[PDB]
Amino acid sequence: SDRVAQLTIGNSTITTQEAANIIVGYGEWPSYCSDSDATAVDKPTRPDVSVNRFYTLDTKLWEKSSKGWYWKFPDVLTETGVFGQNAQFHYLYRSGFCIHVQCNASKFHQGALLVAVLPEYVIGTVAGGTGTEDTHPPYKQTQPGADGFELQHPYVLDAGIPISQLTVCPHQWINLRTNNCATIIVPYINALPFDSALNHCNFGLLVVPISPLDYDQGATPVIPITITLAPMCSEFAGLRQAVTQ
Amino acid sequence: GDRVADVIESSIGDSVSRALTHALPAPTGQNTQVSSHRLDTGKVPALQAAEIGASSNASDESMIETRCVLNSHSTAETTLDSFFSRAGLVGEIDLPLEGTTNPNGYANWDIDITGYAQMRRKVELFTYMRFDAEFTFVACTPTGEVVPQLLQYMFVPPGAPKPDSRESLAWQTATNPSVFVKLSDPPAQVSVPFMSPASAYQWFYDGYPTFGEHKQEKDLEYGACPNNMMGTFSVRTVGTSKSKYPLVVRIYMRMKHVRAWIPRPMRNQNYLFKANPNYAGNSIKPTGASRTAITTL
Amino acid sequence: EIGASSNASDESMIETRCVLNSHSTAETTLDSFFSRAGLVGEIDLPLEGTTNPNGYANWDIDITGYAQMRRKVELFTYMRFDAEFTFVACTPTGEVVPQ
Amino acid sequence: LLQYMFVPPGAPKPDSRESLAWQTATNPSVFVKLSDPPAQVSVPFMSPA
Amino acid sequence: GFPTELKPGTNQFLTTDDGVSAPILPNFHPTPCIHIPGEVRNLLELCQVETILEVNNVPTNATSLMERLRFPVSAQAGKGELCAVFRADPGRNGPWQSTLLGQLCGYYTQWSGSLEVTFMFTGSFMATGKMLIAYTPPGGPLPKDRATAMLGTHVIWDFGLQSSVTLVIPWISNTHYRAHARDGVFDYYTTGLVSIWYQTNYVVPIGAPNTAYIIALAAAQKNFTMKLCKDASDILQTGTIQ
Amino acid sequence: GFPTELKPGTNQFLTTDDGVSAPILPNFHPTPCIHIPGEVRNLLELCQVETILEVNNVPTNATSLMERLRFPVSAQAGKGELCAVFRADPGRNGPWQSTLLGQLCGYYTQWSGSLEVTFMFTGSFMATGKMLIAYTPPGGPLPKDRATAMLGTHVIWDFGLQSSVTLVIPWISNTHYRAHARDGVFDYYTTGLVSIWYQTNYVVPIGAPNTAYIIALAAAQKNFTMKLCKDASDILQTGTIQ
Amino acid sequence: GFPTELKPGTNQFLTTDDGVSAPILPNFHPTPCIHIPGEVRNLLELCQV
Amino acid sequence: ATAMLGTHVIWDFGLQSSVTLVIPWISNTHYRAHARDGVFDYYTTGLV
Amino acid sequence: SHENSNSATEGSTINYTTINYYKDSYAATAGKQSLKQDPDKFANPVKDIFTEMAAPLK
Amino acid sequence: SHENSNSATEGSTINYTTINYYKDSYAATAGKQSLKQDPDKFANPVKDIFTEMAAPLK
Ligand SMILES: CCO/N=C/c1ccc(OCC[C@@H](C)CCN2CCN(c3ccnc(C(N)=O)c3)C2=O)cc1
Repeated sequence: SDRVAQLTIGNSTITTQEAANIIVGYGEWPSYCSDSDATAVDKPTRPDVSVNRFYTLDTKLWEKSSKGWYWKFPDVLTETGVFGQNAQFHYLYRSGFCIHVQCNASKFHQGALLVAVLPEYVIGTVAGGTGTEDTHPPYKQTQPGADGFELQHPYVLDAGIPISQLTVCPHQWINLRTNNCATIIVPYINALPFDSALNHCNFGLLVVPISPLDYDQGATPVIPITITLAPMCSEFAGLRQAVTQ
Repeated sequence: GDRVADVIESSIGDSVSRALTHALPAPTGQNTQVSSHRLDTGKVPALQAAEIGASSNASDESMIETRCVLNSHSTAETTLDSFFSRAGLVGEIDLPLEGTTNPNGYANWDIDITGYAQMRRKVELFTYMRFDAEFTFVACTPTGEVVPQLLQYMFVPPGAPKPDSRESLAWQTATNPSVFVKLSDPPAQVSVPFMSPASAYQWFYDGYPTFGEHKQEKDLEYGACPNNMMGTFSVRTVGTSKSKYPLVVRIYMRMKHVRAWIPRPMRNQNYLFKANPNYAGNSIKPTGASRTAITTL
Repeated sequence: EIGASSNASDESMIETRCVLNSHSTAETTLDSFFSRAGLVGEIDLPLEGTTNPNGYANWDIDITGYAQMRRKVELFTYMRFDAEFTFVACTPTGEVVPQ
Repeated sequence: LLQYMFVPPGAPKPDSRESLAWQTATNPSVFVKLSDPPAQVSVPFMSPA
Repeated sequence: GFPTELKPGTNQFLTTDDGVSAPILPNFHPTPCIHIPGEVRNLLELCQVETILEVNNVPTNATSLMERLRFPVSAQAGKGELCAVFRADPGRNGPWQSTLLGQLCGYYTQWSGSLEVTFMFTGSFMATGKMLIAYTPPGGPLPKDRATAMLGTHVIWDFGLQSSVTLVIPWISNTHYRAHARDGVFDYYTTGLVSIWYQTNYVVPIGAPNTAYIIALAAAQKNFTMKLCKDASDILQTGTIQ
Repeated sequence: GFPTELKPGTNQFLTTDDGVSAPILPNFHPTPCIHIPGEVRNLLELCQVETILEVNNVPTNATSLMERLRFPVSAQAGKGELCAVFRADPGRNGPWQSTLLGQLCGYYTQWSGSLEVTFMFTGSFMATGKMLIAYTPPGGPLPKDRATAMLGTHVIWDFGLQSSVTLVIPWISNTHYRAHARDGVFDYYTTGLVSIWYQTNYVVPIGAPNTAYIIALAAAQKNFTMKLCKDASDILQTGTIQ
Repeated sequence: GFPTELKPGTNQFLTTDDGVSAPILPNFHPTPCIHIPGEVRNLLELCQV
Repeated sequence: ATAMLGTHVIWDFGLQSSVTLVIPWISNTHYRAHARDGVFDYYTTGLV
Repeated sequence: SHENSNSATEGSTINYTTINYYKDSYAATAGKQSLKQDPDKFANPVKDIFTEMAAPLK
Repeated sequence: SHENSNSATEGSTINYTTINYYKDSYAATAGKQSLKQDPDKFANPVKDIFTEMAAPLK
């Protein structure tokens, strides 16, 4: 009655019989931009069902040695379905997100994944190792797309900050002996009412194993982690030709 | 007009962001109520499910037998203004006589407070901040001596001409705000408003400032947010002839009327550069101290 | 040709939304624009020179010797105003002497 | 010009004239000249007792 | 005396400080103010007056400066050819510098508002034509063809008794205010591009010039405001003014 | 003029002085503030959010740092063996340094309040067990055995559907506030010790791992407050930041 | 500014002067005062013992 | 990734042994005749 | 305050809110000006005003 | 005082008690802030809140 759940939006429905409730980032549901917060004057377009639906974008394999991965929003969807097209044809974009991370195993497997959302997740480099070289991360690392990217130094989140304090952000855990999914609802987070879906990534989704995956020889060794997400209250403005970046 | 049902009953356009939580006044630490032994089935405060993502709701009252304690300890000193409204160093400007830096009697400093660790680490606890600020300017020679010298500080906002010499025409300062003061006078001090084009300044921007191909040679612009670039602070000795004294200007900032959003993990690796969170990859250190065994102090 | 500016507005050229604009117009008042002290005169009193080596000087009150201030006031033909004048003195190196 | 700084228990004590602790971002500091009148401030009752 | 204590700031001269200063002429009374036409109250009043936009800012020799005030149109081959282009950025180097709006804009760090450019056709009464004027919001590169420009905000202009048409450059920004845009990171604040294409063609009968000119007038809409006073980028003086 | 008299303090610059200073931009109006989620009002709001406590703060090589975030439990021999121990002192060098509470705690000289540590068992569903978690108030040396630990404040944890259990470290102090404790006379302010023992044993059937991990999350109770602002013990910078 | 005129005494530090001085710890709140026996209010109380 | 763009259900094995996929009536015509290879594929319902 | 009315703006169509310590009003601060505007005086000084919808020349 | 409303906190969910001598509010002191707190926004942002006595997962 808190373990079972159904998430229906658009022409897609998700089910889970081993949930752990739902998290609503910073305690507030997504919403459309009010006429007093807005600034751009053109009438926005709100596609609704064609873009506010669940998209399953990627599957990673959880291994005994995995370090963790991250994805950037809205980067992950800029080239998928109708949402992508609208993000490409419009200068302005804004929306919320419902993130559903899936990972099931057996009552004999163990391990725990920390699933968290970190706004304005700026990536840092190791500065040439000695820290005397001012290097910068490449586009494929700041905006990895749907395939995401693997963390090199999870302890410091590849940005000189302690992952041990990541729980100060909207998060959930996937502890195999307890639940097989994590659901986080995120409102639009920015210092502006609208912004570019291409140049700016509002937040990053981190999925990091804190307690290593383990099991005995003979049990299914392939344990996938699938990422499904849905935009909420998508709004677009500033129409012109399509642009990919 | 609207006639088909799905349109009439849609929530498309709801601008009211529903909030699950609300603030309550809390001027003092919560009190402790009396409690006694409880030997029940069904009731189990001690057991939690951290997976949910929420913190434990268990309290002293339900874990041990407590007494009543009227707690009048204030919560005042942990407000944002209490924490930040304390002047700290955010900039140094040298005006040497014989040097390799600013030997021409003037200097331009890009307003950027991320050059000093103490102040930087405090503001980076939050992602977005909006505030006014009080700026204090302390001048003296490199020995701390006070000399009879007149200086001119001028705030050059983006787009205004940056002085290129001690006699530059821009010092006419007909529109930009300038302060003329003596090293003998007390430190100059002024109030600065919230000047960003955005609703708040942001210590982190996971994006690029422009469109196009973001090739290797432009990656230095990743994370650069013009909304945070308030301009230049220019200083000069007032005269057509070189100063007789070497000078140093220390800049202190005191935030006030502060609002902050989105807390984040606190820096645990030394800082290296102003513009980014780069860290020395070969010196990744634990967040804190360590010990020999988990079973020994 | 009439000599008037276009009366066309956003509302009638594209489909617009409602925007409650609370951006102030305060900083563009005449006082906001002009009530900022600027340089309008320099007077030299050198010891050995060709100009005012006698320890005194007469300056004809005329603020048109400096471009920044001049260009701003010349945007208008007629102006009426009071003024605050500030006098900054020092040696040519910017030194302060007991004089 | 001098700098007085109050370093409460647990705050880093400056170990030199150029110590980083002089950034005084949180501790209270007073900058004053020997030429100025004596510096003067009010201190509250700070004991845990 | 009354116990006081000097605080930092003491003795400083802040050029924008709005204080009180002793009056030099006690009991002085100014000449009464008679009525004078054209009093202005706010610089925004002037930003709404259209001035000539130098779209054709290419000729530089003294004898050809006047040609900057107008650009040409003429009979084409019906391939939806391009007529002209320019950035909409008002406080940026380029065409807008010829306008009073662009100049006043230079005394402020940030601006916000919709813009409008009115094009007046000065060809002969017998000349007809249809042009497509488009506004491409940020992120859209200069349109390669008319079909691409047409995807943005645009107006289709038909020559006739009404000599002019107005293109509105609606305020479409991410931030509430834009700082002056320039090459580099500050291109973040660019307004976009304006392109003019032939919708049909410039047509004329026997006896009338095959080339005519268009004059562009620009100004700001009533939702336009500016903030954070600053000195203009120019200082019109080389040496001392004698 | 009005008779005044300067008093001591005159001309000094006190960094925590809350005064008035002349505004540099007269009549300036800031960009309106739109709604932004997650506004914080008091640092105490953050002290109540649990973060990972590095009980296992022993590995130091880069490749093994993540192991500090969790400690192990495994099948024993039923002699009520010891699992782990750590000081409860929140503002002291050790495990608490990994937590946001410990870090924020570093900006205040004194604190007061109850603490709570929640332990989450990440073993497999088939693993069972019962642990004794104890809190020994000041004066009690590290318990030599379980029988000694059991004499203090403790919780007996039973693994089951509820993956976690919360140990409350109730505020038991002589003084109303404690300063940060460290070796020496300031140990006067120590909070005490926390020890974890096997109440029964970690049991598992054929087919499931014989070793599993526990993750510890710590935060403060609602009676927790802090006073007397001070700079943190660390300054994250070696040379000048360029 | 407001017309003032410094009078003799200016800048002096009188040890028995009862004045106001800037507080170093804004918004600081002292540890509450519990009851303690034997509070004295006036030295004359002791002269009678 | 391509299938996911249409109407779908994500099924999680558990105590409830079954899950229901609804094939909602999405047609151009009010009625469909029986579909078969050829022009009558006009009436096809789709794929699962 | 009972001072002299010797300010440059005495009798203006816009009232000000100022501070002063002297008997001569011009010694006062700049204060705040009234936010009134009249763009038409410059942008639309036509005798017979024409609507937006209609054609200016008919 | 009749000044401008140009403070960073103008229109905040917490009222302040400040001092100022200038026409621009941001020149004012920091003052005292309102002692309101909302820990749940971060510590307990769950959709369906669960009691202390009951078992979080049922
Ligand atoms: C006589 C004239 O006297 N004039 C004085 C005067 C003094 C100070 C003034 O301006 C104060 C603006 C300050 C508060 C903004 C500091 N901020 C906000 C965001 N940000 C930032 C964010 C992310 N990254 C970086 C980065 N550098 O990588 C940097 C900042 O540094 C203006 C004028």
